[PDB]
Amino acid sequence: MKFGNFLLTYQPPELSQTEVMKRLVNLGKASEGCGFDTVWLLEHHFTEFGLLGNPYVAAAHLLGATETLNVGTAAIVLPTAHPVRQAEDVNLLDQMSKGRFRFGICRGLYDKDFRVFGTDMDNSRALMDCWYDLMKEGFNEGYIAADNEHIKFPKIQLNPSAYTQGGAPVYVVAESASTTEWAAERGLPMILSWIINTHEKKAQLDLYNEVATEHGYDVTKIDHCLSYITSVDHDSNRAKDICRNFLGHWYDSYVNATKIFDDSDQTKGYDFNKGQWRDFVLKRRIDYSYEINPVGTPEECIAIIQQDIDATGIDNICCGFEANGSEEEIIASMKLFQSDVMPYLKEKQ
Amino acid sequence: MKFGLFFLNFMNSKRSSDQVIEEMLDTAHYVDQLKFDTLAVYENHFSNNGVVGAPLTVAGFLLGMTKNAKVASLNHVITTHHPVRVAEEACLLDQMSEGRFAFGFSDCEKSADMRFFNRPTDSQFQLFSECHKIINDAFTTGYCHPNNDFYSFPKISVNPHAFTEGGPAQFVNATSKEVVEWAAKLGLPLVFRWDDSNAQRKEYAGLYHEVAQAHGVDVSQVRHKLTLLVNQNVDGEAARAEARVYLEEFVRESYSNTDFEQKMGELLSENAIGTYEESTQAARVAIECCGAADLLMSFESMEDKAQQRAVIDVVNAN
Ligand SMILES: Cc1cc2nc3c(=O)[nH]c(=O)nc-3n(C[C@H](O)[C@H](O)[C@H](O)COP(=O)(O)O)c2cc1C
Repeated sequence: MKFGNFLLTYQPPELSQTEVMKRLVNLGKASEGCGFDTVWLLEHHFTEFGLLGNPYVAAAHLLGATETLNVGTAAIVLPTAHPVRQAEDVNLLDQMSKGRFRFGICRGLYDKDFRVFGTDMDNSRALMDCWYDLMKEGFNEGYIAADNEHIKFPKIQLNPSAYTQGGAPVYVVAESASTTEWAAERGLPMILSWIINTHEKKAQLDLYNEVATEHGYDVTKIDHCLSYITSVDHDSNRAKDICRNFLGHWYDSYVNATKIFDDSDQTKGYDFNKGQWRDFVLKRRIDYSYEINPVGTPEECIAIIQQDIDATGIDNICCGFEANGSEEEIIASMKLFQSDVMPYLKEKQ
Repeated sequence: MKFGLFFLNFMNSKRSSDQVIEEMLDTAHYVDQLKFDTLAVYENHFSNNGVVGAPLTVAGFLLGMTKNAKVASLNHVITTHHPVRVAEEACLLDQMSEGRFAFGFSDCEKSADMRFFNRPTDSQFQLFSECHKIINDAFTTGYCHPNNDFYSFPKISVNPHAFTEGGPAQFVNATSKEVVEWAAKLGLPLVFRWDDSNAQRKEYAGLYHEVAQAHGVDVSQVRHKLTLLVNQNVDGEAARAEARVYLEEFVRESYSNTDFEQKMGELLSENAIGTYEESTQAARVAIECCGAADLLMSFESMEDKAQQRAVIDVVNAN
């Protein structure tokens, strides 16, 4: 059983940006001591929903300060940055950490990113798809060239080479059937949402496995992750209150981030990304989600997670603890998860 | 004078990119308890002459593994890059290290890189200025809001806000008279480059001082930097032969339009290369020409690691 720690770098209104940044640093360093193998970093721009916009650079820092700890992105917003620059960053992380970087990717949730960085959210799926091929071509061959509909550039030598054969291991944040299939066609592990239930998780997996098997992948050796909002407390109802209050704030912060440019001048500057635009546009609250998350007593946490393991065969459990209050109360929540939940989870029979 | 190290991270057929990155990390670890004050990282793309294209990412790693040295980008190329990414990253580094990052930046030196990243060469200098303007607005206020021909998007908080009031300390690569003048008017420190001639670096130093005077900018407390290569061997002819081989592809890549032998000869006599005596004398001359208050040195052309450390120690000691 592997354990991950999710770090959101969420800014509650009573904390300063400096204090939130110190907590990222500290919580990353505390993680190994609490029995976590991996720290996963979320990307977000411009708003308090999350203050870390560059997980490659924050991963560099934590990997630099550590030896055996793995650090991953959950997730890089793939489309909003140049695929060759990102390949350089991944290889560098891969080289410097000697193989401890985990490369989680998504299409991106917020238009504001596409707006500022100058690319098209309506095209996010095709960009994620194309950027992935170019990166993996660089990881595999040591060179990348593009002559397509989305982007074109001459062949270049990609520096440095990949430490890990085929590049650092890729994970896909996926929660549509189409992103599931995309990941499956590639044999790539998914990081599953903490807002869906066991039945939904199992159905997403069954879908994945169908396509993955057709390609010849061993579906039993793929490092899929269950992700979780987590609040372990001997007082069950206090854990639920803490998480219910947090999920309300974070959801409001998600909403605010979707509306940030709501009444603004839509004028774009120079188009450095010409092939990336499409002519046309494309054609839910989480207040009760603590019920389907390990929020409650250790025993209750054990049962929710074992139920997910038993339905999916996943043995990589990634938990977010930042709903839990001060740095001290987050660490204490991690420590109680470590002592009273970790040792009692078992792999699917 | 403060003294530091920089990393070019050149590779070749027997010295893989894997190997040189490992070398740099070991070197960072070695010098961190010494009196060198800065570790600086060179940016290069698509060739053997530098395997680091993302000096801010490398900076994060170095900062995570070290405790004493400041860590700098040497020449982060802003002209080809999104300035929101740059500002975000440099502020993140500022914040994660609590103020141990210094932001060295550069205009683009290869037009091939401009084309690669679709930045028009006809307007390279105004693009550079606008990129720096956005980065500096973000460093100084936490916000930016461009409305120009290069970048136009709504007002944004650039997160995280800098840990250091005013943002991380900045310096700019002395790459053209136009850039040198721009910097002088802003009161920004320069880095002079190891691969420029002494005459060139002197010309830039003088231009700077004069533009500053003409404009009423107090530059009396501006600390310029110089970079130099160091290769010291009691066999001085061996030091020159080793640096020759190390430098050859570079001179062919970056000075293709200039005479090979004359330029090689100049790099070898003007850099801190040769016997200890020859080496330190070239350093004195190089500093006198440009007026740099801080010296950054690369020792990487010395292939024998134990020899390299011995020269780092001797240099540290005086
Ligand atoms: C663990 C996890 C991490 C996520 N990280 C990010 C992120 O860093 N940036 C972002 O814009 N969205 C993030 N999201 C949302 C995804 O971008 C996306 O909306 C969705 O969950 C799955 O993508 P799909 O629509 O391709 O299926 C995250 C979701 C989860 C469950």
